[PDB]
Amino acid sequence: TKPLDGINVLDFTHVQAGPACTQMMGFLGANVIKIERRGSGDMTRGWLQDKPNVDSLYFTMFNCNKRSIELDMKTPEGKELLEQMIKKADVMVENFGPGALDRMGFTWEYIQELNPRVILASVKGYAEGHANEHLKVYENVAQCSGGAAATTGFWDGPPTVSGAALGDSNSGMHLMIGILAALEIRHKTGRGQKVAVAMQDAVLNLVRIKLRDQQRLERTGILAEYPQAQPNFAFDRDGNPLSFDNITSVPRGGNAGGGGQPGWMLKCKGWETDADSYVYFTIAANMWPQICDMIDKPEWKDDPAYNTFEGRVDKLMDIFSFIETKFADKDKFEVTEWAAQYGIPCGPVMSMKELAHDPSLQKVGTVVEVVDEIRGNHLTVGAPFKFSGFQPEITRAPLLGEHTDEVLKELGLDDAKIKELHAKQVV
Amino acid sequence: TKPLDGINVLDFTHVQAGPACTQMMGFLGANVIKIERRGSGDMTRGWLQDKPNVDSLYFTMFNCNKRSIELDMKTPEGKELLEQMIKKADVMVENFGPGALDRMGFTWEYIQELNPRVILASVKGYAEGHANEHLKVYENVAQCSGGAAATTGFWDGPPTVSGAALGDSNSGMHLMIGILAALEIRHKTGRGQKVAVAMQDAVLNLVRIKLRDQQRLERTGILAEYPQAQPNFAFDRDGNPLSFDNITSVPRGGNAGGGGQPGWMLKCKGWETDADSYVYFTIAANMWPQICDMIDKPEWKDDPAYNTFEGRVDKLMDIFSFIETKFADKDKFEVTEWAAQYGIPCGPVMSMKELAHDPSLQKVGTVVEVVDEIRGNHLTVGAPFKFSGFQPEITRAPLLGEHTDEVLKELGLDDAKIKELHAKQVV
Ligand SMILES: *SCCNC(=O)CCNC(=O)[C@H](O)C(C)(C)COP(=O)(O)OP(=O)(O)OC[C@H]1O[C@@H](n2cnc3c(N)ncnc32)[C@H](O)[C@@H]1OP(=O)(O)O
Ligand SMILES: *SCCNC(=O)CCNC(=O)[C@H](O)C(C)(C)COP(=O)(O)OP(=O)(O)OC[C@H]1O[C@@H](n2cnc3c(N)ncnc32)[C@H](O)[C@@H]1OP(=O)(O)O
Ligand SMILES: [Cl-]
Ligand SMILES: [Cl-]
Ligand SMILES: [Cl-]
Ligand SMILES: [Mg+2]
Ligand SMILES: [Mg+2]
Repeated sequence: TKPLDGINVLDFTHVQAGPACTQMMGFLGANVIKIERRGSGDMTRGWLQDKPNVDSLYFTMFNCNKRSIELDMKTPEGKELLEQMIKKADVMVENFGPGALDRMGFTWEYIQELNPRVILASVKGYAEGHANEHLKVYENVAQCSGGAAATTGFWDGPPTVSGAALGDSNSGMHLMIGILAALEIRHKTGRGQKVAVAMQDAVLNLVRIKLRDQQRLERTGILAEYPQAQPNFAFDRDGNPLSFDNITSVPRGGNAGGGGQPGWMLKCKGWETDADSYVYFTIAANMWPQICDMIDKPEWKDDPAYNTFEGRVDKLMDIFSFIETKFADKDKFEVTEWAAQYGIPCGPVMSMKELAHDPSLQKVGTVVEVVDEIRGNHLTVGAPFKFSGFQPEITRAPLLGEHTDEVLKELGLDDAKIKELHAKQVV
Repeated sequence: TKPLDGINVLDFTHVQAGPACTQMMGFLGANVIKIERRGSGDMTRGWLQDKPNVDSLYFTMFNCNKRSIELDMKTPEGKELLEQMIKKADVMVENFGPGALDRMGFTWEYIQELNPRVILASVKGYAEGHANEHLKVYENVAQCSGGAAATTGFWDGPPTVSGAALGDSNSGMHLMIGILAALEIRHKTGRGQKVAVAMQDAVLNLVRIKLRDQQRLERTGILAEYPQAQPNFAFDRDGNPLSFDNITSVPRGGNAGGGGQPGWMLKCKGWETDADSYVYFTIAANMWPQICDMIDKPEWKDDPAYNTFEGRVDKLMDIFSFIETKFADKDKFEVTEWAAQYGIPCGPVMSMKELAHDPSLQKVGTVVEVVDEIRGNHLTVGAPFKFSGFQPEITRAPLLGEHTDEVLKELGLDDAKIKELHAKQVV
């Protein structure tokens, strides 16, 4: 019915990457038990709160479909409690620092002894065996490590961070592939495995297209689809010309097409006061006649200076600036509608306000209103994969330690034994 | 044992999103049969070739661990071949336009009729049910649709695309989670499902943090950690101080942290001639005196308006401007090690030439040199998930129609039938 019905997940994860993974597993039916430290819990509970003493949207948008237990794991009685939980678990997920889980006496070797079928899944900054294996890494450092910062932004500006979570959430989704892959192994062998994703590596996987460019750049000396390939277009902050004559590593291309065909971010009406009043407009090679029709340049259809990719290289940025002139009195939706008539790939820059209140995204289950009778309802992002015979049922994030007694009951413990654990301050 | 050994994948995909999913399935041991159009095949083959009449790096880096068959599906004998293949398939993957397989006679109900166990996996632009259900979307258009472009870049510049493939490869990785999930459903129900990932939703999943920020902004009217919330720092195009007074949708924050822990991108030695001579510097609350030890400012530990997040989030660009001054004579690696002495989270902007030839990444199998005896060797990105009981074996991408007869012989067709299919121009 739901993909991960009956999968028990022992969840040690905190902050963004790990919780993203286990929340999505939760959305697909997994039984997720969140192990948190006493008093404070996941640090996201108290970061960027919109209301004092209420769990922040940081926490609640990453921790739906979970239960929370409190546990001091650096105590003898906390360690025997884990062992019982590990024996019930199908998957153990963690994103502590590199040596953290081993130094608690729960090495992969010992975990295998406790439960032969359990999968250990971890997110790290860098892969095991890497020179930076032992480093603690945060979102933007991870983007810098994996090639994304170097290849994002403008030639005359700094390396630029992406607003998308290429380090954290991306690494969590990659780990989900790892976990589900290990579940498929287990069907054959009957044994669990260890799966690990480095944030640097998850970033690199998405920057594969720029490793393509690096090799083209080495082999040929030029990237013809880049703005710097147009003579006399790009300059540094001191007015020096930028060209591929002197470029040996993949440059920042502004709003160039990347893995798509050539494109640019073009202003629409009201761009001076509206930060998101833009479209992205693509010049696909086989759509040049249609573009010529749209912008009333019939003379450009038969001109070899304009009618091939190769002819347009010395003037592509001039072509985009001319096209942009046609959008000066039209908003982004009107431009997108106009382009659609011609079959030209083109779409608006959607603001976060526009996305948060879009009826379509709520219709399809991608933006979801979570019912939270304790904190008030909030929006979250649902499952991005849609299935023919399954619908996620998203439910609110747990309060700290809300299910501690509930899970101890399930472990076999009776009332008196729980009373002792509370008294010893282990839970 | 590899996770997807024995999984037959009937692969119709082209360009990036679809092929990234099936390649990665191939890396995990899947049997990927790439259906390609006679005489031309996947568009990437001729897309920015570095060598005339040799398959491009775009093709080779997205199509390793696959076999190629040429097939004319708009013929009666071709449809008969496809039906035999669909009966052997575990997963069918496509990124055609809406209704393409329907128009070839292969609706879902008919696929189910041929094979009740087969999974049909699709990438699309917008989710089924969306108002933009049929708009064409690729890479940067999808980045614009899902909120990433709006929230990436600078307040006084345009919405900015990520160099990371937030649209294409990210959707492909998300589809891989969907496919593995549908394989888990099948273990219980014994039936195949449809699973689909829309590019917009794949992008939205990674901008969950900005949907958090949009709700915070709506609820409180301000985002305290954003540059626009700092005392006279962000200036609009007209050279006047910015603030959240007229900001109702999540703005662009340049190189800010994007979470609970502030940061900025800082220049290192050689930045005027080396575009990637930078470090990212993160102020994490749990090592603030450590930063004060490195920066040699002991007055800020004692000062209450410097030692806490609430106190420090109005001196913020004043602090980064200061720290950058003493990286003036040091390269990014020297600066990173100098910070690492004090346990500070500081990391270098890695260029693509550094990443392409980094020994560590090749040691861990994240950057892999592919032995390609036909075209000459090339680099690619490997599997970002590392497993304890399994190693991917990456093999070169197929020539067009290289495995046609090999695949036909597996369907059980004789040498007479195969040679007349060539003569009939079906394969
Ligand atoms: S997506 C952005 C975050 N990046 C990652 O997910 C990458 C992996 N995570 C990390 O590198 C670190 O976890 C980061 C996120 C950098 C935070 O660093 P911390 O300073 O918080 O270091 P740890 O997370 O490893 O935690 C420190 C020690 O605390 C112990 N601990 C946690 N929870 C408990 C409980 N419940 N009970 C007892 N101890 C607990 C950890 O074991 C760890 O122990 P050390 O021995 O001190 O390492
Ligand atoms: S990372 C972002 C990357 N950006 C891009 O990819 C932008 C460029 N993309 C494109 O131009 C198109 O998306 C391409 C790659 C050309 C794919 O277009 P389609 O989705 O239409 O796929 P096809 O070109 O392969 O199909 C065209 C029509 O022909 C039918 N068809 C496909 N393959 C075959 C074979 N082997 N045999 C017979 N017929 C085949 C399709 O069903 C399709 O039919 P329509 O009914 O016209 O849709
Ligand atoms: Cl995230
Ligand atoms: Cl495109
Ligand atoms: Cl694609
Ligand atoms: Mg050069
Ligand atoms: Mg006209």
